[PDB]
Amino acid sequence: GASKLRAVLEKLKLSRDDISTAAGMVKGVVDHLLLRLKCDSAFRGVGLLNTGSYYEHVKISAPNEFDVMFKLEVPRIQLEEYSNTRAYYFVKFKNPLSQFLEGEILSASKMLSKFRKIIKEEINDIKDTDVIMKRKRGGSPAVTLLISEKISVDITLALESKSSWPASTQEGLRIQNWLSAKVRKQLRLKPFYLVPKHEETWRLSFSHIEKEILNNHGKSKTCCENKEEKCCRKDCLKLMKYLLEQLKERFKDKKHLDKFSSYHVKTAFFHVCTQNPQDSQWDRKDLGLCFDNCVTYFLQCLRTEKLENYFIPEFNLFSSNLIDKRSKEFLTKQIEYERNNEFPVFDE
Ligand SMILES: CCCc1cc(=O)n2nc(NCc3cc(-c4ccncc4)ccc3Cl)nc2[nH]1
Ligand SMILES: [Zn+2]
Repeated sequence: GASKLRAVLEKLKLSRDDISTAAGMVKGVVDHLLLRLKCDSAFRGVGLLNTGSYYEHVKISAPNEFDVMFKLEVPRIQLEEYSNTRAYYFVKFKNPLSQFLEGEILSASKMLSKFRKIIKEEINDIKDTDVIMKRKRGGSPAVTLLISEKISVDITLALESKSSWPASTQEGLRIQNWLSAKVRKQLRLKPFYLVPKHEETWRLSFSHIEKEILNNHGKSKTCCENKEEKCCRKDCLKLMKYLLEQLKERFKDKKHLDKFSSYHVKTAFFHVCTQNPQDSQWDRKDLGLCFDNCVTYFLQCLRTEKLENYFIPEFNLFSSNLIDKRSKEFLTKQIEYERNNEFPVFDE
């Protein structure tokens, strides 16, 4: 019941000071890397993007894995969609990145190739810390570093565009009944970001918007600022991420749930905030019912084989192109069992 979930949340708090130390280790390495990068002409205007709850730039993703985004101010960007994918684009210009231009197009692989070299150079140069360097399979996390042989950080290069959001997002960010039309208009005036994921295509990124709507998450502007308005939205997201983490830990050898990530969990959770816009639907005292709402919607997404991207609704995260049908059935079976029996996975 709800007291079992509160105990899970209390136990997760116990690792708060360990996560803070690990994040501080990441911050020191990133800040060193930021210094060098600003010496290269192509990356002269690089800075850290405000995406996480540690300082402002280190984003927790899993127990000992962090995410960091370097933003690059790039003006006069023109986008051309790569064939009805809605998510992927070529980058044009109507400048420092001239070396990576092939025709009128900006090569993500050439820009990404130099980025890696500089970081790989500077990782070796100064070692008052044990820092190594991996290449994760997908190029969306551009570089992965391993600090003290425990902490891993994904570093992502992103182009910053101050232009109006692409037309594929016109029907996304469906927050009007929850956070208001005024807030939706404000958010869409902010920049958007382009990260090199696979041709030489770029994918849109809204990491800065996720942080904003997580930390300013109520219908009431004073949600969670006083004892009378304590909701459980953040705790429900934490429990959902931890549920997936704990289930994945049971299949270390086979990696049966390898295709599922906290990105999927977060997407479903923000759809549930859309569906349940009132702060009274997230009363802290209703933790058990609210968590059930989140789990039940996730199950529905698994069974209908459909999880819409929060910003580009025509992009289905759960299409069989991306996640095998049998993988979705397997996770459906695991979660359905956990829900029907009060989440034994959380038992001590
Ligand atoms: C606030 C809700 C969660 C969220 C945060 C965020 O920063 N973003 N950024 C986009 N961009 C659009 C997009 C992203 C991905 C993706 C695939 C894999 N890892 C990352 C992103 C795949 C397809 C598409 Cl269309 N969506 C989101 N959702
Ligand atoms: Zn709140």
